Amino acid sequence: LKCNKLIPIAYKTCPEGKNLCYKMMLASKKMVPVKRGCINVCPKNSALVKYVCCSTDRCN
Amino acid sequence: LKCNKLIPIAYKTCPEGKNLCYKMMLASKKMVPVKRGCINVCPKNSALVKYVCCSTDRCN
Repeated sequence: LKCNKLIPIAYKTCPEGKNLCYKMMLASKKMVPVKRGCINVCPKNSALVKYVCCSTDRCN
Repeated sequence: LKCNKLIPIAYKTCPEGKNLCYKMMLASKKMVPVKRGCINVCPKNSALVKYVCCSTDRCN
């Protein structure tokens, strides 16, 4: 699918096995995103590094 | 992991192998939750049914 990059005015198309989109935010205040892309599996949240996944074109 | 239920005033703890929280919504106009729970993997999005996964207590 199509997934947004850090500055989401741009997006990438995903390699096979990259069936998911995701956000990577730092708890440091309020979820400032620090990574955005295509993922295979939705990553588990750390105390400060949060992941939020979706499967629709440029949703992240 | 603690995940919210359909009516979010409630939440449930998840079994093992069920490491992420998720919201299941209908695309039919406003984005409306039809399911909420604990899950294995983040489910891929259908035309009409989207899913957003997270992993922090009661993030769904």
